Amino acid sequence: IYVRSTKVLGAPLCLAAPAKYYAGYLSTHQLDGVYPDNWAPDNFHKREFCLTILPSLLGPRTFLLDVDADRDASYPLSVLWPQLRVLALKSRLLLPPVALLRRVVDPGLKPTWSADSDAAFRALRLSRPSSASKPTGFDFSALP
RNA sequence: UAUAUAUAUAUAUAUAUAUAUAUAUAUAUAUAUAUAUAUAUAUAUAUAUAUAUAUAUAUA
Repeated sequence: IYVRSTKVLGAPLCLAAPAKYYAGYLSTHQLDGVYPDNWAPDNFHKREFCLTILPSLLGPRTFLLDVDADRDASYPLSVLWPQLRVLALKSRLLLPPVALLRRVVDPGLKPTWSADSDAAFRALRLSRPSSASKPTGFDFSALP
């Protein structure tokens, strides 16, 4: 899409032309902000599940994750939480986080077909065998 | 009364000078616009040099 303003929503915003025309018409930080979009695209892959912060029409193949905790007050879309939750509630579309670990998805606890007794379910077994020599030998700000 | 000469005044004509007005041209100054050149600053691109990082190859 071709636009005449920076304040746009829904798609990555990049310059149509080389920077020489926009220079003077725009300033440094403004000219800087579009750089990732100037070469924006990256692929998306067809696995079993895909999480997303982008809302969508709740339906037979779309679910709302319920964590049973207060939202991020600073996160701009937290205001949508009530409307989304009630719509999911009235159609039984909430998913407790534990459901994600099962081989097949179902909203519920203590299902018949699964005893939910596996090392994957036991959160107490926190393990960190892998490594990448990364600068975060530990990130002491992240706490499980 | 007359003639001739000289001086002064007045009128008319012609020439020149000066002042004022109007038109035209040229020169100079000032302002504004446009173009070109040069200098300085900033941004972007390209080339070269130096430094640092990463990857790959070879040696120890």
